[PDB]
Amino acid sequence: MKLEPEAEAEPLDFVVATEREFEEVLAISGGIYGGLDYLPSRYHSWLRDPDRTVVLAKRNGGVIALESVNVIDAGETVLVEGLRVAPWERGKGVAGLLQRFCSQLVKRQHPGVKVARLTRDDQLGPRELKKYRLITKQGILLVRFNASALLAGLGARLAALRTSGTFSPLPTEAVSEAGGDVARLLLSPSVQRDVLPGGTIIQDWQPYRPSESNLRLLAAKGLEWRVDSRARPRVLTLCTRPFPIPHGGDGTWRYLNIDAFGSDGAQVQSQLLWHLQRQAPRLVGLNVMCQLFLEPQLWSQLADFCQVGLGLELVKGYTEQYLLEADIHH
Ligand SMILES: CC(C)(COP(=O)(O)OP(=O)(O)OC[C@H]1O[C@@H](n2cnc3c(N)ncnc32)[C@H](O)[C@@H]1OP(=O)(O)O)[C@@H](O)C(=O)NCCC(=O)NCCS
Ligand SMILES: CCCCCCCCCCCCCC(=O)N[C@@H](Cc1cnc[nH]1)C(=O)O
Repeated sequence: MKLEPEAEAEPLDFVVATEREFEEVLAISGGIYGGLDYLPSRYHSWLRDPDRTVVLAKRNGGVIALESVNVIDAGETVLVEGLRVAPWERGKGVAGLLQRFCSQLVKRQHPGVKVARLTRDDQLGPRELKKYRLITKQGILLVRFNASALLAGLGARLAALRTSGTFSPLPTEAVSEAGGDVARLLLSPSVQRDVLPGGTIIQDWQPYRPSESNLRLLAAKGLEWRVDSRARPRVLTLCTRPFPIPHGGDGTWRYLNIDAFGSDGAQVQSQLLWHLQRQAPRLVGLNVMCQLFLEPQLWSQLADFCQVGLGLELVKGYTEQYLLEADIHH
């Protein structure tokens, strides 16, 4: 005897998101990432991405879940983002059904995609470690501060650290994307082997293989870069322009994401400081969640520098960003 497919009293309808559903999507997104959800600020931009499909699950005509798929890596990879189910619909298998629908959609619409990729900060259990390959992992440092408070006291803090011999910023070098410097770094095999984590660029949780096609995607985002030495690169940092996040409920918070690649902690310190100096003036009057992704063995050094040296508040303890990959057809 076979198992008969059983019907649901209220079947799910899967549809492509439009701008009209924005408010219903916010209504399912309360509390996500403790207020660091990017989707409020990014939803409308997602609707314009030519290789992205944003899928909504609906029950009785109302949105109850969302998942985005975006084809990258010259057609070989689908990046899965934003998976969420309304709190009043969780624990029923909705995320599973949505994932199953998006898997069918990708295979139908993008038959050349070979792998799925995603980033994830929850601990990998047996089931998870069985289904995915771990490409790489970065440590996550999350600190917060009032930008005007940082601006007022930073100079004096730096002077105290210099006078005491505790810290003086090491020289860093300019990186111009328009002038070709980013391509020279990211298309270098030695940079890919020795600097990038798992040979991968991670930018604001989004993984990219280091290729010309992906560099075009990065160049449209207005990133800022810094390096220790263009001639002999060992530490490369990438700052994503800050954007509003729902934390605090009051509109005063911005999210500043910095990805750091390489093993020299002193250079990560000096480059972090450079990015903070570049970004903080435009953030006067606002509050900042600053999240730095870096090689794990540097976390403690950077946490101390941020807290004690720079007077920023540590939001939480150590966690990790996992980059995971699975074959599409198994
Ligand atoms: C994560 C989230 C989307 C799950 O939605 P859900 O409908 O409750 O998940 P399901 O009921 O289908 O599955 C529950 C369990 O099944 C397990 N599971 C195993 N395989 C699964 C699969 N293919 N699909 C779904 N769940 C699976 C998971 O371990 C999951 O664990 P959990 O109870 O801790 O969530 C939901 O908790 C949420 O919206 N969180 C806020 C946003 C967020 O954190 N998203 C994840 C970012 S990577
Ligand atoms: C389903 C299609 C077939 C492929 C099979 C793979 C299934 C993967 C399921 C879900 C993966 C989770 C994706 C996600 O949500 N990543 C976070 C990262 C993040 C950003 N800021 C904080 N965290 C995000 O984009 O929000």
